[PDB]
Amino acid sequence: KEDAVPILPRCRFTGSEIRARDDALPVAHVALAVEGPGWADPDNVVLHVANAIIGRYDRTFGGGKHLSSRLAALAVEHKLCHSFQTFNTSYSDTGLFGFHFVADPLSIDDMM
Amino acid sequence: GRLMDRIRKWYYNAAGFNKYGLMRDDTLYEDDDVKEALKRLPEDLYNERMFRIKRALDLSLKHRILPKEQWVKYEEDKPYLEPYLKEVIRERLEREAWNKK
Amino acid sequence: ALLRQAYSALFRRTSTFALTVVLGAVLFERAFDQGADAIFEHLNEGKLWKHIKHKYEASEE
Amino acid sequence: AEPEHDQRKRMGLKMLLISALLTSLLYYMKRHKWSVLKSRKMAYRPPK
Ligand SMILES: CCCCCCCCO[C@@H]1O[C@H](CO)[C@@H](O)[C@H](O)[C@H]1O
Repeated sequence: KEDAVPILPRCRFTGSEIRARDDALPVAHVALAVEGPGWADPDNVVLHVANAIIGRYDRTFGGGKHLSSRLAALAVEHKLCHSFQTFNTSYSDTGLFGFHFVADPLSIDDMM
Repeated sequence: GRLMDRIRKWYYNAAGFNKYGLMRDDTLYEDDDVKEALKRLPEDLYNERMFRIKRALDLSLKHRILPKEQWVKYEEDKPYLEPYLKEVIRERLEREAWNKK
Repeated sequence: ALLRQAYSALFRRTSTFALTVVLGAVLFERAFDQGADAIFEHLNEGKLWKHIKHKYEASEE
Repeated sequence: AEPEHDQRKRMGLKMLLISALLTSLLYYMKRHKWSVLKSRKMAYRPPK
């Protein structure tokens, strides 16, 4: 028993949402993700390449409107958000592939 | 004796908004005075009112009500807005009167 | 599993979903009509011209 | 008075079946979509 590594019970993913609303906060945060494959899967390599195409942004990127990331360009052109990031958080048996962004109340919709 | 009180408490239960967890004042039609009154409410009272209402609408879309336990009791119904609303109407009537003179 | 197969083959891609509705309709019509007409005529045996037609159809004068 | 009589009734048969079918189907879809709000749960969490 002492030298056997314990296998953890699997965690069920659920398409769903949780909305914590507080209009008194200056900017809104939104994260959206689908279930990932987990460390061992080779696809994680492709997923990361994918996230690279979309990439990330934040009002201090100098590239501004010329950034190669389409989403980044749009965010700039239309003042869509203060920032956004893609991620591919892995775990043993599962993971989270998604993106998170920070925007002003009135631009959440376009950004999303 | 306690006639008016028997009637009121009766109508109160007959009305039925307490089954949604709403206070009498939560059910007021928001005309001009009521709108001003609401702007004067302290933050906490205002947020509580908001939740009670949001909750009611959700129960309403679900075609459910709260469990009998959670029903607002006649004597525990807090008239949180009546005080403000009366002052707003008092102020308004003053102006109306004064602008006539 | 048909549901999974159906999903993968038909309902996943919007293009195939439309193709399934069209082809689905063409087949549904053909079947549905034949069936309804079938039911209608059974519930009305010997009352329709289709039924009595033979009596005057090349069997008189 | 009404030569359409038989056709009219044959049409009623098809109308009912398609009506029965289409209504059930649309009831499910309406329910499927609303399920999100029907089962929705909320809570009031003030910094109290
Ligand atoms: C709610 C939607 C109801 C649509 C019902 C469509 C059925 C119409 O079906 C009709 O039946 C007649 C009799 O066989 C035929 O003569 C017509 O050509 C046919 O269009």
